[PDB]
Amino acid sequence: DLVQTSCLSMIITPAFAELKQQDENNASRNQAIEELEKSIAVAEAACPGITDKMVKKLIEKFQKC
Amino acid sequence: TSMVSMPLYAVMYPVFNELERVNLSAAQTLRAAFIKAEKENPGLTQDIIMKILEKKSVEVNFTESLLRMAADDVEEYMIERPEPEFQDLNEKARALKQILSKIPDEINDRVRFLQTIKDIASAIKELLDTVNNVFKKYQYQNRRALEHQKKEFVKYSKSFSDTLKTYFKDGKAINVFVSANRLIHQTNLILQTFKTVA
Repeated sequence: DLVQTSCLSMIITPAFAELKQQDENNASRNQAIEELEKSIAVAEAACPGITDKMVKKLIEKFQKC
Repeated sequence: TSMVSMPLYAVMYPVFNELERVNLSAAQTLRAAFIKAEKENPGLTQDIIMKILEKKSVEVNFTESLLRMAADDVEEYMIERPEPEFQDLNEKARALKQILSKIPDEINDRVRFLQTIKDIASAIKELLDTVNNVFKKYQYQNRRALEHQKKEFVKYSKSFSDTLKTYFKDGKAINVFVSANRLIHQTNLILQTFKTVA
């Protein structure tokens, strides 16, 4: 792999695609997921690294217990 | 404010608060977006958290972890008012949630767990007594909401008791953890109702 990690493309996109596949013909759910991913991209453009920090803090809460 | 939406408030809100220290705008953008998605499809925030944990190889039970964090982030739930009656409500709420949060550690120690069950019943009684006192003190403001929340609490407490009884037969701990989280959620909803009495 060597070159290139982008928390949004690395973790969020595939996670959200997998989320949709838990219930594929759910229009309202898939729309909700799509809107949220778009807003995460807006936040990431305003503060590079913020998504990574969100995921880290999320994980930390569960590891610490 | 439904049960299924609990993880938004219990897990994500504290994360957003911490992100506010990095960048206020970005944090609020994430906050508003998670709130909107949860409103559109209750249960989504839970699914998202579990999926992210899986992608990061964090091998934990979500229900149990939620319960263990029940005493955390006190400022998100407490009534921010100085009068003794609100302090008393806060303290009764905190005591209940603290005892419940220790179930995952205590449940495998039978002697200790028997004591935990008695401490829970005592803490429930004292919370409900305080709730009724403050309700009367403020002249039955927020009446419909508080009567409904009190009714659901009593229902959830009976259901928690039934779950303990079953646990003594079948040893399936997860069911106790689910039922305990429900009581935590209902405690928080009652606290929230007292935020708007005057």
